[PDB]
Amino acid sequence: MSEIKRLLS
Amino acid sequence: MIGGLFIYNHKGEVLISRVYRDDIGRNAVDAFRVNVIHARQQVRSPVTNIARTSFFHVKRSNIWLAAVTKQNVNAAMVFEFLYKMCDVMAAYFGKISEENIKNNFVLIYELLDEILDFGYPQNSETGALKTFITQQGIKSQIGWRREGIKYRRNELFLDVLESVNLLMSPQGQVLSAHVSGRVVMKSYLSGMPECKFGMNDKIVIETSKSGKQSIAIDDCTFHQCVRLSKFDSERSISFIPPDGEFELMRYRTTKDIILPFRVIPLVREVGRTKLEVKVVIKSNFKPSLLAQKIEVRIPTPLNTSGVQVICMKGKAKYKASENAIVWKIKRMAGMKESQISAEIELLPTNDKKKWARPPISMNFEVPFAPSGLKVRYLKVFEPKLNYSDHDVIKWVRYIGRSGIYETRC
Amino acid sequence: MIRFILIQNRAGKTRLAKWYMQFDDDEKQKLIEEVHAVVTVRDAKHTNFVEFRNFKIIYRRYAGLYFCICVDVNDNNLAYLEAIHNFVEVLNEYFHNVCELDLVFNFYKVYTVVDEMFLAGEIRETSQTKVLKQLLMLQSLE
Amino acid sequence: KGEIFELKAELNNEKKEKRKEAVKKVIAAMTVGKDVSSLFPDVVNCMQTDNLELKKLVYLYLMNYAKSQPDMAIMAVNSFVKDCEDPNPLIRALAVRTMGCIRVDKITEYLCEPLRKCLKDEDPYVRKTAAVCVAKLHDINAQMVEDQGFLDSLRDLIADSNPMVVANAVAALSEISESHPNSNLLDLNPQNINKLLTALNECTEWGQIFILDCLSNYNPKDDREAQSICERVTPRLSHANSAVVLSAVKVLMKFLELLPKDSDYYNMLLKKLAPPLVTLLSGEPEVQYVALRNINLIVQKRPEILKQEIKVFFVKYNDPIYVKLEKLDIMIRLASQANIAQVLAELKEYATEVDVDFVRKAVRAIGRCAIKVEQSAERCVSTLLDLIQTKVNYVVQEAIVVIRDIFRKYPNKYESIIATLCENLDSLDEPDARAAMIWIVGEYAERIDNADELLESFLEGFHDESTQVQLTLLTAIVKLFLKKPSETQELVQQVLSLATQDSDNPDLRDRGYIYWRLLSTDPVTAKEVVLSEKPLISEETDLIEPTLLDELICHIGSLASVYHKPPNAFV
Amino acid sequence: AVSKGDGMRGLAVFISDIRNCKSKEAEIKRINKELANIRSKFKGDKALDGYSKKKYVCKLLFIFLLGHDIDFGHMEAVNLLSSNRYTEKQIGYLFISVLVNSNSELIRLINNAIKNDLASRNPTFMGLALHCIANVGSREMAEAFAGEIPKILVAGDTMDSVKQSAALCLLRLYRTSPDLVPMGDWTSRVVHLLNDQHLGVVTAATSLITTLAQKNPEEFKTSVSLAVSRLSRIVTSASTDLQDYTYYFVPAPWLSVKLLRLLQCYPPPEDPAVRGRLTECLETILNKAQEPPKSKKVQHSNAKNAVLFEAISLIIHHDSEPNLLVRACNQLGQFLQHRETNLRYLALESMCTLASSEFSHEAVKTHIETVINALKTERDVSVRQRAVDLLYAMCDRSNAQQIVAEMLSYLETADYSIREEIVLKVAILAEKYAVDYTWYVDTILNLIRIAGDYVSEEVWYRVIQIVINRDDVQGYAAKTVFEALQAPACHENLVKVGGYILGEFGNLIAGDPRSSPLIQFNLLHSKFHLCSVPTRALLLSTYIKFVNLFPEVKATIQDVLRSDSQLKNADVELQQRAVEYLRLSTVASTDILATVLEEMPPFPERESSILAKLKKKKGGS
Repeated sequence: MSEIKRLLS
Repeated sequence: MIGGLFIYNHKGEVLISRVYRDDIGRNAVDAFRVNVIHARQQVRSPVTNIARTSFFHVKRSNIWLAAVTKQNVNAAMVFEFLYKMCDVMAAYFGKISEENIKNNFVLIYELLDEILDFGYPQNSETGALKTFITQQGIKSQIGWRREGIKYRRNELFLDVLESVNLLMSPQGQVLSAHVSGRVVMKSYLSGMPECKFGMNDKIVIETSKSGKQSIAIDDCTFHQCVRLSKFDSERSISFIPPDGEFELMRYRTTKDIILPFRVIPLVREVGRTKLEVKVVIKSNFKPSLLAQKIEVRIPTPLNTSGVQVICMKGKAKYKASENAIVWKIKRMAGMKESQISAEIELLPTNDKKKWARPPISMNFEVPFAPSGLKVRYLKVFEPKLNYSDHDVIKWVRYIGRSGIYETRC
Repeated sequence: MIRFILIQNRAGKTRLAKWYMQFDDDEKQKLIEEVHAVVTVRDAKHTNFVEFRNFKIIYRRYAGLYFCICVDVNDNNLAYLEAIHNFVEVLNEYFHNVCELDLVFNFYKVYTVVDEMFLAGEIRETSQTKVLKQLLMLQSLE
Repeated sequence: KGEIFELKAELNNEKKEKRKEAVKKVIAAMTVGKDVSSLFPDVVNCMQTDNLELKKLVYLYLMNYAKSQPDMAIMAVNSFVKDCEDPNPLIRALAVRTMGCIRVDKITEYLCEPLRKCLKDEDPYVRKTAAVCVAKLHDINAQMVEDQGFLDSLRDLIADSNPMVVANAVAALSEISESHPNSNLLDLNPQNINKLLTALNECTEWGQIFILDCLSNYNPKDDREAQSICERVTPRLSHANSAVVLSAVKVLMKFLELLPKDSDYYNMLLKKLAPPLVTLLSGEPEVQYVALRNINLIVQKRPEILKQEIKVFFVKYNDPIYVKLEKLDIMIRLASQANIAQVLAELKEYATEVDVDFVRKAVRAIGRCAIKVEQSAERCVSTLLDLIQTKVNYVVQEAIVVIRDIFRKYPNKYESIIATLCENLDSLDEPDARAAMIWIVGEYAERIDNADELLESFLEGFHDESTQVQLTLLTAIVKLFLKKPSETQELVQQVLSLATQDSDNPDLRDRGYIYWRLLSTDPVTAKEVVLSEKPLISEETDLIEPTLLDELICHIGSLASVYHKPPNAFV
Repeated sequence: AVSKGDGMRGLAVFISDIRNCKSKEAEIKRINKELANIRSKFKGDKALDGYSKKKYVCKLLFIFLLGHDIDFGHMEAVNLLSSNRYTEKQIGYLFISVLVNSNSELIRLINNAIKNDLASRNPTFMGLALHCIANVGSREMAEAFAGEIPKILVAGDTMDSVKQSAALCLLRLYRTSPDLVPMGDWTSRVVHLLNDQHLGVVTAATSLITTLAQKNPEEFKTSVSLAVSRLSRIVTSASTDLQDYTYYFVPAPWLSVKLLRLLQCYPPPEDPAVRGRLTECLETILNKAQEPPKSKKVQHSNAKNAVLFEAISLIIHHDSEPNLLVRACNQLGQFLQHRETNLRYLALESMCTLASSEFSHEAVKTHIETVINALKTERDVSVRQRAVDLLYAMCDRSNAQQIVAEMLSYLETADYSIREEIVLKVAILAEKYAVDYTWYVDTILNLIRIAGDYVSEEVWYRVIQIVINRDDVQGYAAKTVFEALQAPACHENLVKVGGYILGEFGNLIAGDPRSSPLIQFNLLHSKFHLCSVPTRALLLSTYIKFVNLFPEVKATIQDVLRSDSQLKNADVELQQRAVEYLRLSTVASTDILATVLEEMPPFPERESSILAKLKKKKGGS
């Protein structure tokens, strides 16, 4: 599941 | 008619799914999983009703497969269809294992919508099914005993020895639990006999029972003399027994355990002065049998100064000798309960306690296997002397002991 | 004391696994499946703490990533829930806009961050300023 | 950047060599939970092609998707109707079999005429498809189907040539007639009975089931009609397929209830029915069960059929447990006053063996055999004692109890062996057993001097005992004290004290007082009351209400033959 | 600024090819292909250089971290352990930290590299070793280095980063082989670490000190004086001090939480000056809690509240000065009021704990409103229980009626694991705190009514018990039971309590024809023919008490006992009761009968046996 989404912000 | 069709692997994960009538849904499938596949004390039978929904099922390998209907269908028929649908399935890829089905999602799902329309069976028999199956088809597929032993009469013993462990939450949550298994066979029988050993389900494919803060992983180990040939045909462990006593199979389940006792701990900290505990013990096996040699160890604080209890069954003693109340019941049947109620005077103290209140540990013994195991038959075949399987003396006892059986207080 | 620290995604693919007590592989495995079967089913209307075998799990989601920390039951929940957080806040400094991938293609240095902020079951460094200062002095190392 | 976006490109690429191969991957990731849907349209226009492998691939995409998103389904309509014309009958059938699976009130208008056509298409693989598509449509517009004549159309197909169509028509039709019981959509009049009484000798295996299950609902109202009809299903008593054999038995069983006993035919249809459901026990474990649940019914209603046949129902050491259980219940049912000799021997064995949980079920049976076969009482008590002699605890505890109740049912008559049984007070743990022993020492106390310390030893741990023995012990010690006063002056006191002061089960405490009061104020009546002959205890049910049995001998094939509940207990 | 080196294409590639894979078995294929390539590179003529070793190790490490096992390579990793390059030592250690073995040789080869680095007096290497020791902690190592880790920790010249790790390494060895860790001279000089300049040293020292103190309390009693002096100095100096350790405006929350947990390993500071400052400092932590937030981001709120909860745990643990105990139960009160789920949970835990303090003044009973609410609204079965538990532990005679209500509704809609344990908690609170004894009766036969499956024998014996003693309710009971008995389901446990209650009493409601003597027998007898035996025997006792009381229905009841169903009953117990009662409805004098079925005495207030009393100046009796 789109593993490139930021962990923060 | 046939409103649904489901196929699970040993674990109970759904491999194939086909609904043919709105009646079904997320309902009847967890319904079957956690009620037939994950049966505990319930003795499974081929057709089973669950919530005005009927479930026909058949095991083939270590693979379950079940049709669901909300109607009053022709019962014989759904098995007859279910039989056929497995024959076709083995015509395209032999053993009906979890591997071969993971490999043919297409072939199968397409095979189905052809052997069955709207829940009506549609005659398979691999007749001209090539011209409808537009898809490929990925196939894929000792322990010594002296010669000439002789005996008076022919007996054999079968001890099913299980030590069930548990860590339960006050509220009744199973935080962790496992059965350690062991089927010992004492065999005083003559000749060179090959005997077959049928059991119920409850196991699927070592370390000398050890650990603490360490994780129990399912397993199973057989004896050398064990021919595992037919374990996907119920049990049919076929072996040729060493003489006398030996350890036919050593295992450990962590799934569908029949935890024989619930402990309901009602504490109540009335200031730092006293402390009123009430403890119940709910037995919950069949009523037709007795637990024995029961012990229940309620931990007392370190600043205890006085103790009094009120035992229903049995008698209890305080042992500062080892910091705890020790209740002992001599015996109690299935599906009964009992209660005990302590008041515990506590020296004032300044503090420092923290207590960490250890769990309430139990010690008990029971005429069944908490694994759910059941010895279904054991047939002795000896061709030279040809004595009757029926003239073989046969007794078996189960022995469920308590491991560390702790309920949190 | 922290028993272990997991970092798996919604599918339960482990992507960091510092253990702090001796476990077999067969244990480490069932252990990971369980942390999944438990943390993935909880829906925000529930709380960030769960009984888990004899310990408990502090955990917070970030994108497709669950950050679990397994701890002794008598351990300070809010403390470990913010440890977990500021750990992520150090990763997003090192990697800059960190995401599931940096953590995979860089799995081997993820460990040198973890061990800098946790060691032997206990918290080690808390100061984000110093942990960035060292992580960035290595990396300049041959 | 890819994933689902990348599968959308793979398909559109006009190289139908690339399309074909790319389609394959999309169909794969449905059966792995992945939320497709985003590629719905692109798959739909791959439809426009020739390759039969590629087309039946796209229909898997559609059909296992119109049963999930029937709304985002009906947008492909013009393309499904197209294939309803297409020459290749496979893609003709395919367009119908999927079209009907779109359960939405909106499709009642589109599908109307293309189905009207495939309903009399040349190819039977299209006509079989259409037939069940009628039912698939009466589900989402029961009126519409009765209207557009498809009702009369299905009535046609029953006279159709190739049975694979006749089969599906007969089924779709009975599935409607059921949903409308009163409307008489089947009707079945004495002339159109011969109509379908003929396709029953073809219609593939399935479909013969569908037919027989329709004849069940018919009722000849005429002795000579039932006779000539029965003799026209008689052969179907072989067709492997237990669901035909059963279904044929269902019919015959309700027709044979016509003509009392004359015309050898009744005598004969009885002797005809035995072999077929006997050889039904020779199928798979699951089908043996279903036959058993149905013979359990049958031998209740018509004992005469499976009379000599008891040997068949004997247990085989490897029968699955649920067949063992249903076999036992049937042996009991056939246990004749002229074979218990053989039956008991068999039960004797079962108790000897290793399936513990069935060993219990086995010895209760020996009791149930004494109830059933009145004259055998003795040999039952014989073998029960033999089993006891094994000192095998699971066995004793179950036998002492059956004895207890064999006593209570026939005289005392066995005061002899009593003094013996008091050799096993060793391991009587299970409450139900003690409660039997303790009671036998109670009655029959005048035949065991032991009684004193027999009951005493029990009394030593009374507040720990079963609320059941607690109560049976109180009734026992008092019995003693009216039989041997003096020998027992202290006992009665300790009991009454303990039931009265010590026990806090209010019901016990009551009986505590009741006895104490009765004894101490009117002993000449206390003996009158608590002793005195109880009558001979009468068993329980045994059979089934004669009216409900009848109701489910009617349903002999169905689930309601397995569960014995009538159809109203599941819907 | 210095440069920045790092990277390793081959790895990134083995990953992309692998995170690729058109299947979960191509994944399995590409592994055997790299596993076959990596072997036969070690397994060759020329040893490779540092870069290629490093890289092929790392690739194995990854395949392991997939699920596959690895039967080789450990030797190539121990090569790396010796290199002069950080990145090569890093990979060697990571590899041997993750995959370990019983191989008596490697075990001592590694103990050697580890030996060296520890010796190199180079900090980056010293660390790598201290960390390998701490991640592995094998008995083997404990034996080789248990000796030197203290030596390091306390030495004056040791780097702060190494001091940190040294302490946390030693703590693993003390949990590993408590034997191998003595209690030498370093003790007083580890305690001294609490005053170290570097805060991260204090944080490491404090974990070590807290786990040692728990079995060597006397050796470390020196740490209380300090943990106080520092926790004092921390929660004072604002945001500009303790620069680096301030997190979202909360100065060193973690260190603060560790010093407070450390003070809990001890009693209140023995010295009045110290006990003074610690109590001033807590006066302050609570002060700042109530002040208007320096920010609102969840992070600040969470750090402040981790430090707050722990200083409250230290207050409850000490149990002294009521003042601080009341404050804390007022803050815990505010958390429950504040909309949330994490605080609502933690507050209810802490408050439920404060319940067992004996100088709070019971300040807990002040929030009955706030927490009865919490239970009422909050979904999340976890918070819902922690609230119910708090109400059980603060029930007195006054809010008892209050709570028993709220609990009767949480039972209506609870999981099944909860039913029986709630039934008991309610039974207790009623039979214990009841003033109005019709409310006890009322309460109990609610649980019976709807949630009946879960009322044990004890519970329903005891109302019957209680109704026989107390008279002011034998009327109300006879009435109330007759009306509940009117529903068509009604659990079997009602038919039990009811039949008995109408056998003894109920002659005292047979006036009003609403509930005539004949109306009652008809009522019980409809429930007869479908109750367990024990309930049918209990009914039979009841039938005959009626023959006594209401000679009008003697006619009727008589041939209910006379019909086969009873006289030929297949159960022994049922057939006795039947024959006996019928016989004596016939033979007995109308006088003698009334005597036999007189009103049954009150129930003996069963009493405790004393398991242990303070005798010869000590616990056991």
